[PDB]
Amino acid sequence: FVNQHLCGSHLVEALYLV
Amino acid sequence: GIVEQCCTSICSLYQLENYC
Amino acid sequence: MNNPAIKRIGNHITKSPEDKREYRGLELANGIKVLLISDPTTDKSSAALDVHIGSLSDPPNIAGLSHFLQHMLFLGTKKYPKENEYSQFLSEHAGSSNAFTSGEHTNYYFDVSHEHLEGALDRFAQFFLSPLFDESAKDREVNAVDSEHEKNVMNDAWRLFQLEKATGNPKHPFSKFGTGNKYTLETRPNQEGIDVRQELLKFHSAYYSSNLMAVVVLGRESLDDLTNLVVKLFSEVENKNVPLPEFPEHPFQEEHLKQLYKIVPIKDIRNLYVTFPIPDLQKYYKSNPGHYLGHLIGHEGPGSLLSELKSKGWVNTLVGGQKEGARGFMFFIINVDLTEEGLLHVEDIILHMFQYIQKLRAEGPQEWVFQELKDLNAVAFRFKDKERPRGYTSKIAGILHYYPLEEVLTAEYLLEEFRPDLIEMVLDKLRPENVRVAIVSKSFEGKTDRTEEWYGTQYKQEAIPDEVIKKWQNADLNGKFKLPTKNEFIPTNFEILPLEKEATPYPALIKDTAMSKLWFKQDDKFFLPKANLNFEFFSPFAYVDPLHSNMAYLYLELLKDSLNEYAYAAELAGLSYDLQNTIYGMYLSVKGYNDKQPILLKKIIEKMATFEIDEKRFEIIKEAYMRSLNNFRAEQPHQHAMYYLRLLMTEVAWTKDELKEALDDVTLPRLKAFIPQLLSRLHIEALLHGNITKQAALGIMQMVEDTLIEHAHTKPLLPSQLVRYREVQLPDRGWFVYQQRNEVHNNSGIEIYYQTDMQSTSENMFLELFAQIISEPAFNTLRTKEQLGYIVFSGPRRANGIQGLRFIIQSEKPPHYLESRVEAFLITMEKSIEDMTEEAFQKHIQALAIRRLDKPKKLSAESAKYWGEIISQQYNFDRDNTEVAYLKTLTKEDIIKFYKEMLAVDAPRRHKVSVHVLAREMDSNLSQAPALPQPEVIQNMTEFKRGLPLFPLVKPH
Repeated sequence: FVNQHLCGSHLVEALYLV
Repeated sequence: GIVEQCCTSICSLYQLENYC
Repeated sequence: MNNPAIKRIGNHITKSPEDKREYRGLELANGIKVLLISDPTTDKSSAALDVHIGSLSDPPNIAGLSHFLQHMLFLGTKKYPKENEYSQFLSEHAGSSNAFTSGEHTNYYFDVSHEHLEGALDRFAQFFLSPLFDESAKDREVNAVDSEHEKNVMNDAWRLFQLEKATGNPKHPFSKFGTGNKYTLETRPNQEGIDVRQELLKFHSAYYSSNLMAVVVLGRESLDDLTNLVVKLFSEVENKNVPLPEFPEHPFQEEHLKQLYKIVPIKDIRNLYVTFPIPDLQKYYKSNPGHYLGHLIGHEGPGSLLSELKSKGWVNTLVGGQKEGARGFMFFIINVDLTEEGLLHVEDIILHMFQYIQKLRAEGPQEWVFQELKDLNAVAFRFKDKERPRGYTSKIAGILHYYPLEEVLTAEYLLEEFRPDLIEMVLDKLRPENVRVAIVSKSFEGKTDRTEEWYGTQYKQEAIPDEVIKKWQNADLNGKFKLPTKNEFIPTNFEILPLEKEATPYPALIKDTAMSKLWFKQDDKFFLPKANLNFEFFSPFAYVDPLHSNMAYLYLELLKDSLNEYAYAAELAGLSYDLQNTIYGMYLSVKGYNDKQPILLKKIIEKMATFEIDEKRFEIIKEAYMRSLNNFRAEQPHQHAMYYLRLLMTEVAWTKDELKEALDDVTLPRLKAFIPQLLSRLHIEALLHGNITKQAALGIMQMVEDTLIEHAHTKPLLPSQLVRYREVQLPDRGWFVYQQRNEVHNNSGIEIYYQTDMQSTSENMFLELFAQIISEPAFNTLRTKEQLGYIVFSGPRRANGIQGLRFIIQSEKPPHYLESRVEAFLITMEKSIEDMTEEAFQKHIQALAIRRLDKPKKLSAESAKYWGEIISQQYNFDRDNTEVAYLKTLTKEDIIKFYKEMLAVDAPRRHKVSVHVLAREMDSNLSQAPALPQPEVIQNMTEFKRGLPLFPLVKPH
């Protein structure tokens, strides 16, 4: 399990997946 | 918007799930 | 008196006076920082351990080693050598566990039933004492890591993440590739004579030193008992005195400043990333100059940067603020999405950013702004929601490395120092001469000349022309930019209303009229000055056809877009809202401090009902929506599989394709006409829950109603028009396959659904017990042993009052192969249920029992439970006691025949549908897989549905 920086419409995009 | 928790810092899967 | 094992016990750990949990900080003799948390109410206990090492310390020749190590710690230790002893123990005792690896941390956490802390914790401690790194575990698990990366390869954020690293100093640890894959972790090391088991052993032994560890443990036990527990299991972790890695040199040096990157995305997105290297501000946490600037540059109120960029029609959204690097370096960012016009005005957008920054220089640092941030953080801390233990321990374990024991609870909230010198110091770094600009757009397709190694990302690099720098260095004051003004939404009434004589433990229906059903509960648990107000608005016109569905959506996007300037203050002030179109109409949730909440709500509904669409805004948002519909093609194969099953199994569902098509007929006239029609007839079902009275709830409800009547002439909908959708009823013994291709990703995904029957007490607990029993085994078989992929999921599927068992997997292997492996698994499970002891069977009952009875730790978790009961229209508020009483009645037998009746390959009532999503490229040892029948291949979704019965809907409680 790795993660990244989740900024703006990227956090939105990630929340879908998760 | 101010950089989010998950933006400013690297979140666990757990922290991400907190929003669902 | 003195304990040899403990270097010191800290003083009182500062906490909210609302926090009834108790706390003890210590440092062990070997250097481990510890927080202990005693909560005699908690249902699950929890621990976490954070090692201050991560991928930035990977060997340069084995990218991903510390991530790989993080996977390997779960697969056996000297003291508990069974590969999955850990995860099975957790499973059987209502727990779960995960871990992550960032550049400087590896963070491991679990929870468990409160009665089995010591057992869980002992198993966990072994991770840090003597992992086996089994040779055969290693060859298998490297596939999990490879698959973890495969999934990310075509994600836009991951590619940008690694691209930034690829374009700074390549000698800097920052440019490492943290994830790893099969190549970096197995192939290339084999080629180079590396024994990876030894490298794992070496890295663990070198870096997993007690001095670099922080542990947190949360349990019912006294603080003394917790103390002895932690001493006992962690004193033996060995201290090797590892110096903490530090990166004082910024990976962006001069050759890396004033650079422009033109990047080709996977999705059709248009974004601009502006970044400045800064020093590490972490040590300034008592002032937080970077948050002050983020608040100001990221503001969305009147006067703000965004607000002008948006008026100019160039950007829709903006985030700004400080972003972490590692110890020694950080970044300050400002990122915006781009309209088409925006894409051609990048240069001016950035001038505006610099003008706004110049304005901050001109007005100088503002104590009043600092006070707001400080007050708001003080209030947020005082009234923080009680966290779920697993997140809480994990979080605190990370931050124990950064703050004195006594401040770990408050360090991130309580501001203390006003620092106009730091604010100016950071402001002096936000200058055109140290700027990096990255533009992401499909327009660069074919115009690029570099390729990032790990992800394949296509891009171009260019010096920003000196003349462009200069133009930016001379940014003048722009009269469109003002500092914000006092935030009037800042709450100040925090009184908790006394619990009413007629208060109830579950929501009560306190109003049942043609227009509205009001469920209400005054909070009798949490006692924070907050509330949740949820509303379903029903209208058939939100989803009658694709066109209407597009309009419902665009309407609400326009409305939020139009409230945004005003709503942003409320959101800073802990008052937020969520508004969206659903297949039934609309959903509105307003949450936060209940002090100013009626003002926001009243503003929303009033704007809803008198809405005027700005035309430029309409065109921009319409174009954005089109792209987001297209961008569905780039989602993951397993998301695709889930999506198609949803379409197949629900009575009415419009496809992304149908929505796309219908989108061109959405005109301004057409939308203006839709809104009054949508609002002309409604039914409202609401849950009002929190620090509110019955009278205030009836008041709020009627206010919403009256506003709608006044401005939109709403009338009630007829009881019969309250359509709920049904689920396709599958025939005894059928198997249907629906097959599709993911065009972007080179993995496949499958979802397999064994539909059982309608939800009811007995049917639910049959399915849930079974899912509980097969749950870690499926993970352990389909992933840990067979390594079919990283994503392997199994569990209950519930929709439209119906249910069944589902499997979701994403793999490199073709779906038809995946099927056969799941089927082979299913047989392993029946045999396993026969073979298990009575007592193993009762542990599973007890573990499901604990999972279902776990009490909500905050308001909105309790609201969500009630809301699920309402939107599903089962209204079973006491379901957990009922279903658990019934669960305890069940025997091996029951589950064996349930399985034999509904699930076995030759079951008389098997009802199976499978969605196969093929990998981009596909053209169309092991337990024994049963022979399967010929599936019926679904050719057309509409036909499939037409040709089957539909289930009833579930009766209300």
